[PDB]
Amino acid sequence: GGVQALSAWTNQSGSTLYIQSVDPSGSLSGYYINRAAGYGCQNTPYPVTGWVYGTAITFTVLWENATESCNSITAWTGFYYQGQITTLWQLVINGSTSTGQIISGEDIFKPSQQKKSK
Amino acid sequence: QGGVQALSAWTNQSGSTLYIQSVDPSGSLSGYYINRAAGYGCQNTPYPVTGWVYGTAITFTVLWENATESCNSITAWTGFYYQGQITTLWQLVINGSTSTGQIISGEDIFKPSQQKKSK
Amino acid sequence: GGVQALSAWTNQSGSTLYIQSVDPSGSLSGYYINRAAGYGCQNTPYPVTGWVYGTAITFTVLWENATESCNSITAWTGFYYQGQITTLWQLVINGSTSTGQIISGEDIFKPSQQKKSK
Amino acid sequence: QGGVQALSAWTNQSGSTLYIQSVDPSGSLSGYYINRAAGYGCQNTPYPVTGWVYGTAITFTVLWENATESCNSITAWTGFYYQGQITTLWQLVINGSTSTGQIISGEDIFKPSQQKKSK
Amino acid sequence: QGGVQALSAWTNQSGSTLYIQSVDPSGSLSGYYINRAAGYGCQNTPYPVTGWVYGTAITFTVLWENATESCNSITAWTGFYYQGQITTLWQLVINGSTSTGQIISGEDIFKPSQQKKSK
Amino acid sequence: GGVQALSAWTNQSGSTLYIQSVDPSGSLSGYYINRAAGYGCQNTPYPVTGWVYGTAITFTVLWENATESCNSITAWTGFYYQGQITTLWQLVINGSTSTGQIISGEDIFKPSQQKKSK
Ligand SMILES: O=C(O)CCCC[C@@H]1SC[C@@H]2NC(=O)N[C@@H]21
Ligand SMILES: O=C(O)CCCC[C@@H]1SC[C@@H]2NC(=O)N[C@@H]21
Ligand SMILES: O=C(O)CCCC[C@@H]1SC[C@@H]2NC(=O)N[C@@H]21
Ligand SMILES: O=C(O)CCCC[C@@H]1SC[C@@H]2NC(=O)N[C@@H]21
Ligand SMILES: O=C(O)CCCC[C@@H]1SC[C@@H]2NC(=O)N[C@@H]21
Ligand SMILES: O=C(O)CCCC[C@@H]1SC[C@@H]2NC(=O)N[C@@H]21
Repeated sequence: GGVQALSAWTNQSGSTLYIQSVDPSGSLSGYYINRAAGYGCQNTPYPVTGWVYGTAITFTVLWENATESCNSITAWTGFYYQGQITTLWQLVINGSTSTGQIISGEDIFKPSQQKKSK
Repeated sequence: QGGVQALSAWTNQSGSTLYIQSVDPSGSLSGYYINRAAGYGCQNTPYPVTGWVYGTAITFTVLWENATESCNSITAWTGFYYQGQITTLWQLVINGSTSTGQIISGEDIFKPSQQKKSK
Repeated sequence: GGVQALSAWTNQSGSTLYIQSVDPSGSLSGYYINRAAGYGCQNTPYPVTGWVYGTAITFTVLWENATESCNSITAWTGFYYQGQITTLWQLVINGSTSTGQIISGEDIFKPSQQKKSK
Repeated sequence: QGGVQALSAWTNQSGSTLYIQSVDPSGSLSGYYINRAAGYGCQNTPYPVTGWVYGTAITFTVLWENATESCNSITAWTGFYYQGQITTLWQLVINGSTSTGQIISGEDIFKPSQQKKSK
Repeated sequence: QGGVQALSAWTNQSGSTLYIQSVDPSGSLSGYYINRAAGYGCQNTPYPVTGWVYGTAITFTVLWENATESCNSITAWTGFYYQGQITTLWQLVINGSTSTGQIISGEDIFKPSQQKKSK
Repeated sequence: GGVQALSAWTNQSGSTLYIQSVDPSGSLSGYYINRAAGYGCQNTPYPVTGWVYGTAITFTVLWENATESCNSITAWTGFYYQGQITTLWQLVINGSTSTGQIISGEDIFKPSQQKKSK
């Protein structure tokens, strides 16, 4: 447990980051399920791009999937430290007109370990 | 326009959903499957899809390995868009198999889901 | 000899799968030469996408290259076992209207080993 | 057309420039940052950008590691195109950090640069 | 339209063929080469092409390594589409070379092949 | 020091190749800064694609970035030998009409090593 290729992280509001691939250049690829009260784009998967560099991570999701659109983007900035990813996020809405319309917060993502099945 | 687009979602009768994110010019298909089918591994979490669109023809395959749950298998669907529906035959192979007889068969019919473009 | 990145497999009807790349996520990339009596899209290369997971493999080719089109897609499902990939395939034709128009069969791909030259 | 295009370059007030090479259909953004900001590591060499465009919304993040100079950090900008300008808030995390308080904040306003299509 | 397209095939006078699968918006070229040139390694099997289109300008390079046969070399062509033809100069480098004098030169002229869109 | 993923090479005319990624198939990805007297498309980054195979390398840049266009492509062919990449390059201009309009030359790229900072 650093920040692995094929890891799953769940924040305090129930949402989950599926990192499926971190290539050698540090480039990240995954998808996000939002379960956060009061927000759109819940319960379906959206694509994640970002970067990893040691314990440092950025990732950003576009809120336009096949089932639902919220005309917005989020970008987390954060770090892996003692079994958690602690992040600060910023959310722009399309058509915004000042940095005052940008919404801010903090998510602490705790891991979930890989079950085997069938 | 109608048919198999980028940014289209399709739910089968077992309640599972194919999220098509992207179709290249190439034909290349990329997306997520969420499995919600009674009796199976790997439900309620999303898994990567690769495949191919060609008018109404479509293949797409899912690797059952994400970071919350793995099922040591791959499914490949093969099908066509016909009447506001995608009609597929699927085959499912389990890691370690030694006989084609161990490859499992089914049929899924995917109907378009409700795009709710609002916050 | 598992199912390798950079391997070449030739079925009973003479056709050949060139797997050039299997990334760590298991995602497969290659190209197919069809030599199967009675079929279109013979003797030129078509692109392959698929997945590998242990000895389990899917791959699918679109039958539209630069020289020739057959308005169809094939998808194999199969497994590596004692120096062979044994597969069942299904072929849709664009504009199909029932699952009865879908053609089925079995290919056993045997390997070929890498010659050095110049 | 105007707005956030493929093949558009944007210089902030510290004199740094975002080179946008490609926006997919997807929304996906790919490009280069050259940092020219007084006081920082990793100036005058280009670094990879990933991110996202959505009308006037835009995120983009830079990994400060190319082969001439590395700074053991990532920056993520978040912003919008408004009046022939992209207005961003950035956050910067250093490898090894243990407190959100160590994440650093700023604001960049990027104005379009001069495209000189000639040899 | 005519010129260097996606989904275009081009055979040179030695009988070899460039299969262009995809040109991005970017300019990026992706495809297969089959070498059919008397006297060489690596014939009759397909090899990956990367490169670049820019109106009538075009580079494209082939790595001579697929799973049936490898030749420990790379070829890079450089050329232009002019009169229903692509006219190229190629350079070929062998792994292990120590002198530019060991880089080999030729000229290929590729004429469009016959697209037979039927089953 | 072979030809690495994450290496930087600077030729005799001051230009620099940033190789950020060489995948296992040998496929190369990077970007070029031109500092060569008498040429367009100086001082900004252009995208590189190519191939590596032992000490053999090809790479090609399209001269169309966000800030400046020169309606041209270059392709180097060359090899790594005793801490240098020695190359021969060929430059086509869009709309060229004979192989006589194609410009030729030789670049010897010497390495630069990775500084740490902040
Ligand atoms: O409502 C929207 O515009 C799209 C969904 C936003 C969800 C936000 S992103 C930051 C925070 N973290 C979550 O897990 N959900 C919310
Ligand atoms: O190996 C497993 O059990 C997990 C994947 C199985 C889900 C199958 S795939 C075909 C069928 N159609 C669905 O919607 N789900 C099941
Ligand atoms: O005729 C077509 O529609 C396109 C070519 C189909 C070739 C099929 S795919 C399954 C089988 N395996 C081969 O090697 N060739 C045939
Ligand atoms: O870690 C470092 O010092 C190197 C990168 C810092 C450059 C920063 S990122 C945000 C700010 N805006 C710029 O244009 N450059 C600085
Ligand atoms: O190293 C080898 O011998 C295999 C590749 C050589 C094929 C060359 S590349 C340039 C020339 N043009 C062709 O059509 N084929 C040859
Ligand atoms: O002027 C142009 O058409 C675009 C820039 C060309 C620069 C050439 S490419 C070969 C040579 N090597 C360099 O470093 N610069 C020149």
